[PDB]
Amino acid sequence: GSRRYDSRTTIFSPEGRLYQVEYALESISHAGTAIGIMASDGIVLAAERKVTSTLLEQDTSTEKLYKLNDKIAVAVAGLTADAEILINTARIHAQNYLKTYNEDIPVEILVRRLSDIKQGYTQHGGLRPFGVSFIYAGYDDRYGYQLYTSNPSGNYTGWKAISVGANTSAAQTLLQMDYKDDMKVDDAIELALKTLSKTTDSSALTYDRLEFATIRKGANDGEVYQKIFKPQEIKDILVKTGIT
Amino acid sequence: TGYDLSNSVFSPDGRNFQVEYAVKAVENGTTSIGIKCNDGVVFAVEKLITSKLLVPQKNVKIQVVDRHIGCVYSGLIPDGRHLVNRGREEAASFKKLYKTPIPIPAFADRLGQYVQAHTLYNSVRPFGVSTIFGGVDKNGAHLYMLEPSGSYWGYKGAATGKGRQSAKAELEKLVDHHPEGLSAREAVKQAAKIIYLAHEDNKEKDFELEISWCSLSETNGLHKFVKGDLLQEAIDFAQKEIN
Amino acid sequence: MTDRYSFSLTTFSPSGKLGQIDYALTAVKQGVTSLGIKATNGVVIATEKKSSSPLAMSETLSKVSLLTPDIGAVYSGMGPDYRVLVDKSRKVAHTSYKRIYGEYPPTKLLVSEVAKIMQEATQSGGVRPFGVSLLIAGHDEFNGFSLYQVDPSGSYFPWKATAIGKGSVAAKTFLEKRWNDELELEDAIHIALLTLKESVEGEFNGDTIELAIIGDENPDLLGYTGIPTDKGPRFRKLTSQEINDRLEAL
Amino acid sequence: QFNPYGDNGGTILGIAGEDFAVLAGDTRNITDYSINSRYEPKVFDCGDNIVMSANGFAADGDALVKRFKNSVKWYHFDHNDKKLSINSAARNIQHLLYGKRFFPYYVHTII
Amino acid sequence: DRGVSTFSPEGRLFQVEYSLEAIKLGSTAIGIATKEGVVLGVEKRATSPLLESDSIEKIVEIDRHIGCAMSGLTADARSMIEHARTAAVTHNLYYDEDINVESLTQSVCDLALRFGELMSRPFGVALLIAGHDADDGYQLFHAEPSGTFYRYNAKAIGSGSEGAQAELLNEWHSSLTLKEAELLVLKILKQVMEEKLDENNAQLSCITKQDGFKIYDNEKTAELIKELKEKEAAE
Amino acid sequence: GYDRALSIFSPDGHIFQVEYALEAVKRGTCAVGVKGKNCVVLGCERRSTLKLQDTRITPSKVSKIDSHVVLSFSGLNADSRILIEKARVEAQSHRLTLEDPVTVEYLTRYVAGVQQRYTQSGGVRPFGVSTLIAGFDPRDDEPKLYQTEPSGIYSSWSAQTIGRNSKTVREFLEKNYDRKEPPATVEECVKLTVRSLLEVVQTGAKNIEITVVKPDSDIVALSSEEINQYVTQIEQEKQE
Amino acid sequence: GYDRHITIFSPEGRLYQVEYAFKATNQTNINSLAVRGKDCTVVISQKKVPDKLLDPTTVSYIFCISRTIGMVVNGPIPDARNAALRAKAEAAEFRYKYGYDMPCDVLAKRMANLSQIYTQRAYMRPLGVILTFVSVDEELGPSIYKTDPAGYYVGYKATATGPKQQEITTNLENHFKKSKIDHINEESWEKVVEFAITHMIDALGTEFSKNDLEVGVATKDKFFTLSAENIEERLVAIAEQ
Amino acid sequence: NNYDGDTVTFSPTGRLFQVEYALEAIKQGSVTVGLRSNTHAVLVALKRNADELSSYQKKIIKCDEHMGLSLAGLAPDARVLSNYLRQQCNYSSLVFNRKLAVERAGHLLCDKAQKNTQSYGGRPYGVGLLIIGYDKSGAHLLEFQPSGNVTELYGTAIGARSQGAKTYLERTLDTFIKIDGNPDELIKAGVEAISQSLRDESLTVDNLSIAIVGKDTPFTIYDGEAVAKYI
Amino acid sequence: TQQPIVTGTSVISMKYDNGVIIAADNLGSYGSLLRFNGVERLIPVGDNTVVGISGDISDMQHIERLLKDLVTENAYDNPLADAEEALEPSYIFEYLATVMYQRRSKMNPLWNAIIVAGVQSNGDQFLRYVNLLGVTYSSPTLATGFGAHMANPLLRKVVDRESDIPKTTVQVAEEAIVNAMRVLYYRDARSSRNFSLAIIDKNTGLTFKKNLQVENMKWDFAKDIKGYG
Ligand SMILES: [Cl-]
Ligand SMILES: [Mg+2]
Repeated sequence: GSRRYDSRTTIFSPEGRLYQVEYALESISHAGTAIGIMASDGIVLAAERKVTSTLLEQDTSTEKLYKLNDKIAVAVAGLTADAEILINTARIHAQNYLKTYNEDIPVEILVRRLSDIKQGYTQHGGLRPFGVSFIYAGYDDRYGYQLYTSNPSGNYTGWKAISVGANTSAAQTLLQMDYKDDMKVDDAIELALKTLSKTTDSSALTYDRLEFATIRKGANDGEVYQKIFKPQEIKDILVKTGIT
Repeated sequence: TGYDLSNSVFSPDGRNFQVEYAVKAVENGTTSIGIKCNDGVVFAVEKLITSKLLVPQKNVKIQVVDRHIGCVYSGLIPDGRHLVNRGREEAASFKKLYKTPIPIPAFADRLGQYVQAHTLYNSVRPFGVSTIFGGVDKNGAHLYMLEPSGSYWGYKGAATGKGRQSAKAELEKLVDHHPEGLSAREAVKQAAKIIYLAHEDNKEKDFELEISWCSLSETNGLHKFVKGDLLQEAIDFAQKEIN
Repeated sequence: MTDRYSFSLTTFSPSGKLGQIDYALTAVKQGVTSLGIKATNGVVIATEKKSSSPLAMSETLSKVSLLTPDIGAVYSGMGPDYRVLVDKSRKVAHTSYKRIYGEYPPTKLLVSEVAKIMQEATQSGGVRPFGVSLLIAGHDEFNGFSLYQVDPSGSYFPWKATAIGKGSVAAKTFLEKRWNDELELEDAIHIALLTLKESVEGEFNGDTIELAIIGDENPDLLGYTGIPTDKGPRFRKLTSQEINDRLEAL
Repeated sequence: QFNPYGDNGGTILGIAGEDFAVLAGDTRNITDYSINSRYEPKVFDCGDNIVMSANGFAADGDALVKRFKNSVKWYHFDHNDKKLSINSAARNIQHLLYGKRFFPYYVHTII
Repeated sequence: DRGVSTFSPEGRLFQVEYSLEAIKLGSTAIGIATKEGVVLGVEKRATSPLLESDSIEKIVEIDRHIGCAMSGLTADARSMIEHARTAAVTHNLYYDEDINVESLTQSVCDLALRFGELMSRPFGVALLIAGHDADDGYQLFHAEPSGTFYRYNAKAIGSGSEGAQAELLNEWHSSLTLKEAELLVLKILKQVMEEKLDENNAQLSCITKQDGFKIYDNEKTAELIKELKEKEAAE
Repeated sequence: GYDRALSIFSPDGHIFQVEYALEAVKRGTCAVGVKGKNCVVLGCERRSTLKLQDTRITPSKVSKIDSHVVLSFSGLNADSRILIEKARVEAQSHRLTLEDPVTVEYLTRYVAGVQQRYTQSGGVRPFGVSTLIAGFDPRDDEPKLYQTEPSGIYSSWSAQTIGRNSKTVREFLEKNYDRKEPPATVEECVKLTVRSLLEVVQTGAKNIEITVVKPDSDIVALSSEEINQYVTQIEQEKQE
Repeated sequence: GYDRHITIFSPEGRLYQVEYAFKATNQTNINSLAVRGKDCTVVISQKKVPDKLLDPTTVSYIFCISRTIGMVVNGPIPDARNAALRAKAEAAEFRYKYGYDMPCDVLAKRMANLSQIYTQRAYMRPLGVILTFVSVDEELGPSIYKTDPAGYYVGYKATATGPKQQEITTNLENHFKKSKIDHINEESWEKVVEFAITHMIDALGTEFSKNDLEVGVATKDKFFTLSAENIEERLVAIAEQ
Repeated sequence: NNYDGDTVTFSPTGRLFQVEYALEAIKQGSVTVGLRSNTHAVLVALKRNADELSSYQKKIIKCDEHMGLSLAGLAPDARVLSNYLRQQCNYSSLVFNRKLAVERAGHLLCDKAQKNTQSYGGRPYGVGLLIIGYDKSGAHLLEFQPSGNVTELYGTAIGARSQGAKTYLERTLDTFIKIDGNPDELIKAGVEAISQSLRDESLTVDNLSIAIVGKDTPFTIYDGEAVAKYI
Repeated sequence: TQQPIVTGTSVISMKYDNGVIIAADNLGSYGSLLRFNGVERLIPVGDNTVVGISGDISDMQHIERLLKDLVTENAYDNPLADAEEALEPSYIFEYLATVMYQRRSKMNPLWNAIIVAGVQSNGDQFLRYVNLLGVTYSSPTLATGFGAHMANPLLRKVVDRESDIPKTTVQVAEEAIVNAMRVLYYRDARSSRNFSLAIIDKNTGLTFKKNLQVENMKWDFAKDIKGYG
């Protein structure tokens, strides 16, 4: 019957590894690099679009950075379509929590939920896992500014600075060298761009190949603003930091 | 290769090898025949006597559907029974909704579609039987034969099982020598002969003859078994023709 | 019976490739060339009507399809897969949007819904991916004119202009030289016809070319008068004659 | 409106002696002011030296007795032909009756 | 691959036969039936000295009149015990009586072949079910993952079974006392065990009509081990 | 639904998927449990391959199941969350119906039962997780420490370790832990637990986590500096 | 090599099971032809009764789907009858839901969509048949729409299907190149059947008796099949000029 | 070979190997004999023990007051099929106040076994059954094979070494069919028949299992000292 | 739950020495309207059973189709369908009784009162009643509806207890039934003159009489009756 054709996507190897999770991670290593850096007064999310064209409409394009609610955003590395399925689930989960408790969802609770969904695809159902890694940048009034990552295994961890996608080994070494705890957002912007500029497989880092976003308490008084940077605003921050 | 390991897989020829393998089970079975006569149909079958311990006349092979349709088959006997059970459900639902008993061509397609459905998926096995069936309806007598593929046609005469080539030749003679037609009583006699002649392919063990018929004049369009004096008369006629 | 294929038929290979998606893209590569160009005041989508037999009436086969009054689609790859996607895309525009908000979806969100359907054929049990790439052109009040490509994986990208299928690599180079941000719709149609001539072997006329625009509102195609705010569809398929007129000024 | 119950009349009587027991019942079956039958047995031998009667609505009574007789049969199959003791039969009947707690068998039962 | 419910060319179910191999790897369990009671005994087999051995529960109560000992993948036994306890109690609810030991065993064994593509595989554990009822007296059954159960006057399962069963062949007679049976289990366990037998790495239990199913204290078993040592040194 | 039997027997009587789940446990960071006379301590390894981590928000290795019981683990992190959630739900369900918090044995038995179920259910793989469950039963001052594994077997331990290089730290505990006289104080128990991890860990900096559980829902996690003082005192005595 | 057993993509972007279903199409060794008149649509098909024991009246690959729609099949009879029953059901359901007779081209699309599903879903195999639907549609007039195992369909001026389709196709192509019109300019359906038979004779190079052919005719508001004697009258008229 | 992985696959010669492998489980099972006259029908079954401490596995199961069977092969499958027969016999009694005909009981067993041979996931039954009964058309004996094939017979045997008992019955056919109104002589003939299949071992008091059903005889099983009379 | 619409009135029956007799009129009433004058309410099953039905006619026609299907089903794989394994009255009754009780227990009854009359294999007379509630009973005489109140008293004067059955001939029994049918025509407002009568005898088999009429009616005394006081 049908058993003949079943790949068995949810089994252990003899070494105790999940084949499909490992191979999904291999897929993600070829995706554009995404970086998250957390500062005292905010969080930066930077990400490199993959080998673009001059005929791609950039100002209406979004492949890397997505808004989950007013306080939480994600950077994507992997299959964009897979990410959008999860993103829409996460957006609903945030709204379900808001409806129930009349408070914005804490960042970790949203991350745990999405990570649990990913975990399920590794343990049951016989389906392939999602080929997506997320960087979550968010704020709540318990822990303040938070950076997390999740990967196809459904495991998640918290970070002061982190990369996903291509050249994470090289990127994580550069971040580990220049990152300090008393760092500010403007410095973290510069660090994120300098790291991408050195790790990129492209010849030079330009505005048309980048997506950029900040989460600042640079919002008038006791509140948090999300800024998804426009193409012209990425061009300006590249000149300001001295990369172009 | 590997195209013959799973049902419903087209080979590079455009063939379903699993259906063709089911035909081999049919060819391995005992001989069964059908003859279309002037106002009805006659069915007959070869039953191999494996042992003296078999109770004579008890292990009945021919099956009635509704009250007007006979069914006989060669191959895997349980598969035939399963198909007849379905046929009985189909004939029951038809009569429930439409009042009239199911017409024979209508009934033929019901079996045909069901057998064909068992060539569409790898989760099921094809039927290991060719089924000869028919009876009398409002438009007269009808004889059908249905294969493992789901294929069926109407017949003047039909035969399947191990002695089918022998039987087919004998049936073809009857068609040529009787263009005007054959009477029901004649067809019972001829059916006996053809099974006896087809028994040369299964000559090791002796056998038991079993005949049934539906005729407008002789059975009022109902399916009945040939019994007693009329069965013995047909055996005597058959035994006289082989000697 | 029962569908006993409850498991994925698209899986990651050791190298991180999703085999079935790659193979679907190969099927798209073999397909006939289609393109899209965006102007300041419109969008054009075009493809060759590769007729399988001259006895076939190629007008009865529509490669360029209306999805909503302001959104159109064309494809390269497996035609039957496209046809069912158009049916599903038309329906999802109503069920998940018009029946809720009382208006047709914007181009980017309908694309998003089509993408979702294509993604699910890449992960759900007992199915293969769709063997098509779509080019979806459309207009909506707040986003203006737009053009999107959708691949077998479910990934989608916006384009100023692009081409998919057989001679896409050569066609995209041709479009890069001709495209600017000051093109009027007629200029974009002219460029579309020039680009498409390169990939066509045989006859090149209004009967062998299928071309549609997303442009001005067509009140003449609405079917009724009396409501000032309803001004008609922006999707219009060009006629055989309308194509041939622009082939003389070529 | 349809009334699923009825009253078939009748009277039954059980008396336990020192080493015996009797279960008696009249043989008259009725509806309203009519006699249906002058001899319709109401007390039944159910096997294992147990006698039973379910008096009231005769349809429900016949149903219950039939199901209990069946319960004795399956007790034998499931427990190596063990004799069903009277106390065990009594507990088994409670569950048969309570299984229809929200649409009861309209009868008074005596074994 | 191949079906889970597949027959071998010899007419055996592959998965059932393989589960029997898992039971051979399990720790030894012995049962002996007498007219004075049925004794059940097990090898605990702690993997490390830091493991608190009294938490090793390989002898288990099903009802007051039925005990059970296990050998093999003992985690698989938990749902079997749960079902047995439920069946015993449920029958008492329905019939105001104790359930027959055979009927209880049969109910457990009905689970065994409910696997396919229900649970995904057979149980990897064998059970010795011991008990008393009024009809057939003191009984000992051996419940397998095949769904088959045999009654036994005495039986050993687990890694030392064929050596123990040969010893039970010689030693069992129809006049054995309960005390004689307790020593006999201890003797045969001591024979087949890797480590030296004491009150912390072996456990005794019994079922009598009067007192029902009892797991023996470590102090009580310790005395019976000392009684065994002396009577073997006596000749 | 997906029904495929992933956990099955092999000709030699082994269930490979359960055994390969144990190999995932072997890969996981080391976890250790030691019970004193009036406490239980849970030690856990943190691999220092990951710096630039935010330790405030990163999932901690020891999880409270109720106010009186804790659970640590070795193996797949994502898998452990599913067991922790189920255990937490069952803990509140038990309070709701029995009007008493779970015993440590009951909670262990429940978690182990879940692990077992995933070894003979269609369409599912076993949990790649072994757990150490520790605490005190309600109104009881006797310490409790249990272990579970992917197969679903469970048992009680005076002291136990699981995960990578657990063979080494079990070796240490087997010679250093006396049953007749367990660590009488919190200090002695924490010291022996840190000592056992120092056989395997690398640096004694942010690589050791310690959680002390005392009777009557008294659970506290030690900080970096508090643990660093134990690390300092151990090596100064060792220089001799 | 399990990409050849089920309907998943091969490395070349191909569906081998679909391709092999196309090969099953010619297993009957029967050729069909369809043409359009002014007022009618005619479909002819070869009839072969190899066994003398067969009842020749029951041997048929032309089906009456609805009152207006007819269907000829090229492929094995079980799959043919499968498609037929379904098409009949779909046509009846359409009329019930939408209050008018299902158009030929809409039924073709529906059956084509069903065929598409078998090329995408693994558990269902394709049917090894090519379905040629014919009618005189109330909006579009004389109509020929043909469906295949890939889920492809299109309208036709005329068409041919079978082992020798190419010979018939080119014969028809050459005729329509001369006349420069999309149909047979003829008043009566009788003469359109005579055209269809004549051009099949020319293309195949074989003569036909009354029992060697099978004919279906679609007019306004009915589709019907010709008897052997109706065909005989047709053959007599051909031979007399 | 390549065609024995599951029950849904015919071999190139039209064989169903999983069914044939299930048939093999019967041949490994212990011998059991069935025979009948016009008045009575008898089952005789050689029970098998695991060892000298173990009991002898029961071979005969009662289905109704007028019907029952003996088994050879997988005993749990016999329990499943006999339970199904018990239910069908019972349905016939409760609904139609009618004792289920033995022939119709065979037909039901055939159809139940068939469904397991044509569907994916399942497996064939691994047991053969000899059903005896007395109904409105007198005494009956049936032989069930898990292929689905059910056969009505005067006498038969199944299990290991069953060919010896089957040959004996084939010789004795004319004698034992005439044993009317004498239950003891019919059992004697069954015990003498099963003796032709013994090697090394002989019929002891806890080895032998006999059942009988007849004209004024409910289906009853004899074990232990109740069969010492026939040893 | 429904209400009966088109209805059939009394069915009456009794035992006699060698068999049973059953009868019922040929009317289908639509309330007070005597709508359908050619309705057969005695339905034979084989040559040994007659099922007489009163109450809702649509439900009767359903039961008629169930019995027709029961004969068909019994003949399947049954070489003795016309002999030892033919349908018995007791089988046909029990089946109906099961259905009637099941249908009342789903609160969707077949709105009928049924009498199954026949002769068994061993020659024993069979006569038993079942209704919409699943209530069953047997008696030497049985009747439904008005018949219960008027026919039974007359029929019980012939066969009062079991011991009167061997003493009652078929001539005496038929006479009693025909007189009862006349009494019901005098006194039941929903009855008709035309009726059917069936005899099932252990020797002479099943005799089915159609188009019988109530005759020898006394009306002459009406001419003398004047006013109301
Ligand atoms: Cl559709
Ligand atoms: Mg398919």
